[PDB]
Amino acid sequence: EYGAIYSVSGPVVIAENMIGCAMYELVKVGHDNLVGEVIRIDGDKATIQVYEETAGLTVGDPVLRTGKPLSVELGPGLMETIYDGIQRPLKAIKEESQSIYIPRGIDTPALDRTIKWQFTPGKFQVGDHISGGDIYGSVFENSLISSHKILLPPRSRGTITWIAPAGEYTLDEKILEVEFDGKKSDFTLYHTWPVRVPRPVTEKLSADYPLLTGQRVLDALFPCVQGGTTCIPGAFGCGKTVISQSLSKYSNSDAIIYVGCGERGNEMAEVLMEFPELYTEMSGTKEPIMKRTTLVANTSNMPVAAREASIYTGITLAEYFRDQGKNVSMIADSSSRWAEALREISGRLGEMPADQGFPAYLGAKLASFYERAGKAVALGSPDRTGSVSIVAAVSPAGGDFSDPVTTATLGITQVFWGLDKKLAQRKHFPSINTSVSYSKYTNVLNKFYDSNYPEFPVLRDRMKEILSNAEELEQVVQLVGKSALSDSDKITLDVATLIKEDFLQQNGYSTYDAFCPIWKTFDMMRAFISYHDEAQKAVANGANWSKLADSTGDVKHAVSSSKFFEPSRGEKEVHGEFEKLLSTMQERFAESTD
Amino acid sequence: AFIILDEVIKVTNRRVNAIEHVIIPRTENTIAYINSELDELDREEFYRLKK
Amino acid sequence: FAINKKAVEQGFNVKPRLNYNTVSGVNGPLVILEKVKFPRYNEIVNLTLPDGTVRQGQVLEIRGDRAIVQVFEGTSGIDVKKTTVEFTGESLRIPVSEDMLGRIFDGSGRPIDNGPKVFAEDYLDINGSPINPYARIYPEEMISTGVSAIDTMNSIARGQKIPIFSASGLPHNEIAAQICRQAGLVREENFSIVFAAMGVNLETARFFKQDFEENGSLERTSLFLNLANDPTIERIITPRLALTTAEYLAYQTERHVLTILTDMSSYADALREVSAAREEVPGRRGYPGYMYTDLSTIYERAGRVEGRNGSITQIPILTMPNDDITHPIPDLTGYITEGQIFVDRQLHNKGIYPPINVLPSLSRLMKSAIGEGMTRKDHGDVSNQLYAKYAIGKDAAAMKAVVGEEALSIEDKLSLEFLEKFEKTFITQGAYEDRTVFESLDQAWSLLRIYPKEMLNRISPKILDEFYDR
Repeated sequence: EYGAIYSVSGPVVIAENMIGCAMYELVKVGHDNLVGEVIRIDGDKATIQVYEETAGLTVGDPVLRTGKPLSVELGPGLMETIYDGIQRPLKAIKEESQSIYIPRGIDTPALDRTIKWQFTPGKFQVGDHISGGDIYGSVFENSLISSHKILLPPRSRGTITWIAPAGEYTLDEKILEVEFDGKKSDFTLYHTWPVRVPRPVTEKLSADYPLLTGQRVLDALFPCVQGGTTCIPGAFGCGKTVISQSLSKYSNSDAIIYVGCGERGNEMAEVLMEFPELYTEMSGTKEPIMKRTTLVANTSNMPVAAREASIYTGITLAEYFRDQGKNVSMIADSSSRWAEALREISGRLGEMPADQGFPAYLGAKLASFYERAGKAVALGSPDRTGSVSIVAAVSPAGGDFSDPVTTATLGITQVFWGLDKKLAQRKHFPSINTSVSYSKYTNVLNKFYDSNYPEFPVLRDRMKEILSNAEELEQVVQLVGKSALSDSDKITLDVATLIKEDFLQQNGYSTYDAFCPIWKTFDMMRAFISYHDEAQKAVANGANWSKLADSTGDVKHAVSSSKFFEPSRGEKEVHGEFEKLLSTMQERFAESTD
Repeated sequence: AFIILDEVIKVTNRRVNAIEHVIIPRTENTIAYINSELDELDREEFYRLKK
Repeated sequence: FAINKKAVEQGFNVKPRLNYNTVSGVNGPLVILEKVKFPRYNEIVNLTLPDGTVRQGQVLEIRGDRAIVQVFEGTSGIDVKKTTVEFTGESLRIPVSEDMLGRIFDGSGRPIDNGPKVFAEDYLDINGSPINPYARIYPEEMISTGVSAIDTMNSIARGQKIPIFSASGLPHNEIAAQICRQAGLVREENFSIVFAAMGVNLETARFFKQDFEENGSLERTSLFLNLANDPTIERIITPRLALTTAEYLAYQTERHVLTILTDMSSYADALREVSAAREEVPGRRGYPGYMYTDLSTIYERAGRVEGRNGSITQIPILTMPNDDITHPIPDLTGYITEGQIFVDRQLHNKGIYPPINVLPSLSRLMKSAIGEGMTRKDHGDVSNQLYAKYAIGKDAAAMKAVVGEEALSIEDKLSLEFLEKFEKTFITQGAYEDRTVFESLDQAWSLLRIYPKEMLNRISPKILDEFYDR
């Protein structure tokens, strides 16, 4: 029934008279009912990790039980709002308290219980047979998402006995009754689910559709498939925020769940007041982005424990949205903070450490977490399809790539986007180390490419070899000089610099340089390769490249400035412009070289 | 003889300058890094034995 | 009135406190009690050594009916038969009031200026509480520090948290003094200062005091001094008191505070010191694992809020041990703070003051800071071009020193000349030489004209057409 506190140590609390307690069962402690999570059980006593500040607690305080694990409430209204690490709305807290801090022990419902939804029944009628995962009506949620499907929670099945009619309801109404052996079933517009148990699914699949990001280098050399995973190391100066924001903004996902585990916090306000005026035209037009997102914010200042449950909540919400058949795409902010929290809890608990003080099960935990991602087919009768594509962002301590967390992640993920520091210092803002960074979905994407752009794969390797040769010649020229350099080597170096300055630079502030469609990059890199090939052909035919380059002149400037073309002009007008530029460049090389 | 001596001395002098200004710093920084890592390992080993 | 009064009517609530005499253990900086009645985690106790002196401390652990008290001012001389521990029954708190301005306090916050005890307006827990992000607004206004190296390529916004990396034996103190002396806005003078120094030599303290005296600003600031001779454990308290006072002033009086911590390295050292006293798991270089969270707690009191017109700004000073960025202290500090200003040795060795380099410096809030209503559109592009040309000049100088002058293309020599002129004139400025953004940028334009117009890449054609000609 009740238990008394027996010992306290910062975030860990040990109670007694706790006999019926299970493991990982949720519990409320203190006179303010702080939330906890039992971890280890030893006779009467059971260790508890606390999810809030523990100051002023006194021995003898009553301890309660709930008998159910941690869970998050799904259903309509989840979206367009901001939640803390343990599923508490934040605007409601501030409004109700009229304060600026977070009052410890404050409780509010996960979803608004006052508003009403214009519900519509599905396609099932009394006397039919249903199983977990079948839709029984849609709900209007937003202009951007007209249909917010409601579902029968898994592990619940039977035959419907009574259903509600069309109309306006609050999510407390019991709109469906399921007749199993008994009539003990009622279902409102929402339900719950334990976070640590991944949602079921009919079966997984192979992802073969690129996840467009709007970044030239990312889309060109290290494509990311819609359904895979990635990793983005850094050195606290690489400015990885830019790519995260850009992909959260201009990607082609139906929904996105930004989650902040140990962030600077101010970025949350930045995104909060920045998104509300940035429109997307995926459906209809002009719909502001903020009607397409859900934020799980947990600043580094707030308690350590919540950094654990934050990512679980985010991934569970992503899975829920996927189950509706919408290709959601979650993105983390800092995985290293989660590992730090786990290490701190382990160390305080007083247990033997592992590599660099971390526990031993962190690798297994990371693998299990990452495994949840992947395209799949929903569980139900309508046979809808969805997908999830998480994008983590590790942050090492010394800025290198040898700490245990990064090594563990690289063994799990399948796309690696390393970020250099010096390139960022040079303001080459999309500073990606093109030497170590690698992708793995290259071969599979050929099925899409041949249908859409047959020549792209050969050209990417063309540029890759060009860059590799330039990097191989740089050290020799540095240690010796241009004295022992042939014309072809100088051509290679010049084109490598041209690429590094034009095809690899970007800035998400210029209107034209904020989002590069696939076709634009395709044509631009096509033009680059053609220019280099014509130069090589001419020099092979015979001419002093020092003389040839000055005559070539304006065409180099034209190819450099090609990126200035306004994206989304016609999608074919730009194609004609690229065709004309290529033709005139070829004519120039035909004559200027002569 | 003048031409040959000139080119030889130029080559050798530039090579010496390159060695002095590149190699030694590059290797000694790595030396320091390796020393730091090998000092780091023993710390956690000692912590574990103490535990 | 009545609203305020109701918040204070509970003062007349006298409550007797019981003092035990069962000290039954001691080792290191920790003291162990026994048979204590209903402990209370993280509260305050007042010891009384047998000679009558009294030291303070707070409980850190609560086993079954026994609290592990932690003492601030060492533990030597503690008796087991005569000492008497006493419990306040509440967490650590301090008085506050607008009258604290112009006063000097020791590490524990008691007055040391021969004045009377603060006539408190109310008490506040030192630790404070977090701020929900939904009630936070990032700033969009630029402060004008007068220092060209800052006010040109690394701007400061009212609400930012910009640390100043540094190395022992450099004039970071003078840079901080100049910044505080020239803390004006681009455009009253409400910039109260809560300077809080811990673990510093006497000369630094006296120099800071005299600098505040000369500018007629002492009557607008408060001082939290904690020299080296003071106990180490007490060190970790001062920044929390300073931040508590700053936030009180900036969120309950609508002031515009400007806090400048110093020597966070000493604070981290004290953390290591009384962290290895216990046997908690070590992080890197023997540092505690949770230093990241602790530093986040210290730093994450910044920015503006929804209702209050007040603001706040942090300029902590770091001391890299051996001039390495990869040291954990600067690593975490950069991970938390929003950009930082850096200092080099060779520039100082070259007699250049302020010896500030810009290649490793960074400031995130520049994007929101710069613009049209506050500066000319060119601002950002000028800075970007300066970065690019400076880096190219640096690499060209290195390569030239390697091989010689024969392979240096004309552009390479131009870059060398640009780098020389930049580092010799653009950065150098006097100890009392102000530079508003307009004149600084106008001077900056002079250096780029050496370059032929066409090569300038990172700058849009409009800026070149409308400004380069003049």
